[PDB]
Amino acid sequence: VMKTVLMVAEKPSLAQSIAKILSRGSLSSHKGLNGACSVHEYTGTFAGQPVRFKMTSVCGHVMTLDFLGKYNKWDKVDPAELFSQAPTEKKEANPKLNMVKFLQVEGRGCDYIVLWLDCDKEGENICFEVLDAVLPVMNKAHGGEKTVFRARFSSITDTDICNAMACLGEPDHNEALSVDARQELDLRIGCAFTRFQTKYFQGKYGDLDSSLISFGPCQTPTLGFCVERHDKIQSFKPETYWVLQAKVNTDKDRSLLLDWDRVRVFDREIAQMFLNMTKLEKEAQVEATSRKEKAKQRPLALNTVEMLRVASSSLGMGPQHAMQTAERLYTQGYISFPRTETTHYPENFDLKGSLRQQANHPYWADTVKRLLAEGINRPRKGHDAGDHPPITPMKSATEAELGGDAWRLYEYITRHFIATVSHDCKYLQSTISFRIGPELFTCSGKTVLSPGFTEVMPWQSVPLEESLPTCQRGDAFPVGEVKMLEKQTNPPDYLTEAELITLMEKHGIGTDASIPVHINNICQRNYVTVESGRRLKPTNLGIVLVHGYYKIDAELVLPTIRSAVEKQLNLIAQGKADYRQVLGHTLDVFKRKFHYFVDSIAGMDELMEVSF
Amino acid sequence: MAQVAGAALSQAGWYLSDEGIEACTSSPDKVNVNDIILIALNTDLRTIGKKFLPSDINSGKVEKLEGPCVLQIQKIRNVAAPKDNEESQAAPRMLRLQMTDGHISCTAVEFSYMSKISLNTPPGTKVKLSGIVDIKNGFLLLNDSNTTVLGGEVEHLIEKW
RNA sequence: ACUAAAAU
Ligand SMILES: [Mn+2]
Ligand SMILES: [Mn+2]
Repeated sequence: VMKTVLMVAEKPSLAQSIAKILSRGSLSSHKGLNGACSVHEYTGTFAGQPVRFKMTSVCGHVMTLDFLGKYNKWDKVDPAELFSQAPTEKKEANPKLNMVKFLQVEGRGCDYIVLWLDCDKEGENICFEVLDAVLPVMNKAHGGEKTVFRARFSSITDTDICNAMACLGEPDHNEALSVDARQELDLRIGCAFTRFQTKYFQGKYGDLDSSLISFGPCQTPTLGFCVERHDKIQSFKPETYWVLQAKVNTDKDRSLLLDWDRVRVFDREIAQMFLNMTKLEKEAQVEATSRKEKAKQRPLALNTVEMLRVASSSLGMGPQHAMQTAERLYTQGYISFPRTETTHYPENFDLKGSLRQQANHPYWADTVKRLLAEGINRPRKGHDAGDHPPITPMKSATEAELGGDAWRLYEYITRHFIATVSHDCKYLQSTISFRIGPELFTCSGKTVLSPGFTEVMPWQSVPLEESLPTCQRGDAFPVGEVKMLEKQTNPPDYLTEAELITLMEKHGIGTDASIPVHINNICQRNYVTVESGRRLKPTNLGIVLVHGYYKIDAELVLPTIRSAVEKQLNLIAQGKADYRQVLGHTLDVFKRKFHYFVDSIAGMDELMEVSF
Repeated sequence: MAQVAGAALSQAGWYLSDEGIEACTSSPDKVNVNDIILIALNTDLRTIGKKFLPSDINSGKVEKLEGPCVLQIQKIRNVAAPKDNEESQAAPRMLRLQMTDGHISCTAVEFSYMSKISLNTPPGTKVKLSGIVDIKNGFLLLNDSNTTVLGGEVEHLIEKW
């Protein structure tokens, strides 16, 4: 009687793909108790012996952390005791999917478990929740033989999956502890501060009766970024600067506008001196004729952050709307996983096949055919985070199929994919240096020689401008007029969604799957408003909250604190510290901060008294 | 001890007064020309020296400045960058020096990059002008050829932040 | 009715 090996994946699609690859096409499908996760059975060999294989799915986190008992009711608790007094338990996530019962009825007699879960911290946490759900119901492992395995993989290619199955390992318990510590920290701090603020403000100001004033280790800095930008806008004093432009003529027809090397003179008298020192001259000489070949460099692979940035900038989508559209595309099978964190293609990827699947679309059929004929250019080397393969098209589509926003996102994704395997845009930049009196001027222009990926991303295109005249050193030209232009320093504008996403990526605030959620949350809590151009304008609520936080304890808003706490969490993820020690040493610090905040709330009170 | 010392100061470039020269530490039978200069680089020209620039440099009538002179820097501002970011890569550096002989203030503008005067140069630093120096409107053109920084600290605070 | 992340 052969044994059974139970394999678990983070997604039904991932489980189906892995089971198909490892089955060599011999797969049997059944539907489980939940109705979404499926069970795939196939015969094979695991440890030098015949054995059945039962591959199944877990839809994300099995369990979610929450307070147990009365402490989940706001009217019968003091938020101050949410820190070191309220017990916390992992109850469930999506209880309509009886995931614990499904795992128990699937692993009733399984002798081995192989965790084909995502290779990240959240993946390891679900590994251990699957383990403490299935290990009680597995058959006893007599002897020293190991009964738990983990598979490390990045791509869903045949040979990658096969070799990952060949070389198996053991789960890391410290990473699960790191995730659990992060969850406890976030839950306790956020729920304590939000409960206090909501119960306080709703009791004094009537205009916030139905509002939810929420504080969090990831949305408060997000609001702080926009509030800081608004502060810069409101505290900007324009300055007046003068620029000299000289217009020369060469071929009796073309007039060249010459730019000043000593640009942006900020003193009227100095600018007038330069004008009086130049305009009395009717001849300009040529000194430098630089004709240098350069190349505009092709894009990397598409990660979720870049996709959200481009969707917010050019496609006119919100981050959450873009995430929903990408998820719909992925479920329908047109796009790869849209929550990827990697800009590097796998070393073993069917780039040629993916391009060949796009060889019958009128927008880029010619470009794809020429690229396949001349051979693809190797994609740029990027960063391999070991999370997921980058967002790539997987099936052909047309406006008649998707329609609207889904079609636009698919078009951008496939154009980016064609561009990342195309040639660089080679352009010659010609600069001519002129001497007028004792002062210098320069004229620069660009002429394309090989459009490259410009053919498939027309918008990353070098502008078409007339080539600079062929004048060598010592040639004299007549200058029509030299004029001084008065200009003012424009004020910066409110943060765009792309810039906010860039700032969140830079400062470590949020993740690949939480940036749209955080932006939508700060928009929905009426902290910021989305104006024209996807600009985030802070509201009076956001301004008063962030300014009062600065007055009381700015360390609750500063972006660096999330990174510092993450560093102390990796301290125990690497085993160099203790889970309980770090948990307590952060909780007590934040408890002292919360008590100081409660004792010093008069700052925000008097700051909000004027504006409600 | 007086006339020959004044001749030495004139040859060096300084055009102080007799009271200022005797104010610069000149211990009898001790030091003649080096230590007086050494302390002059560290003492206020406004309180020590005599006028030698023309009457109306800023007016515009003056077209050239002749003779090797020495002046005191009072303020240095980057006129190619805004006040909020006094240092920036948007425009080439261009410093609007304010210079004094102790009686009359004048303004100097830098054409060529001068790796001897920066925004970190302390006020009171002495600049020696050599040869003919052009003035265009009210501004003295300064380059690497006609300017030499002689250093010096005149006991001035930070005057910043 | 919170905080943060995984999932369709
Ligand atoms: Mn995952
Ligand atoms: Mn991630």
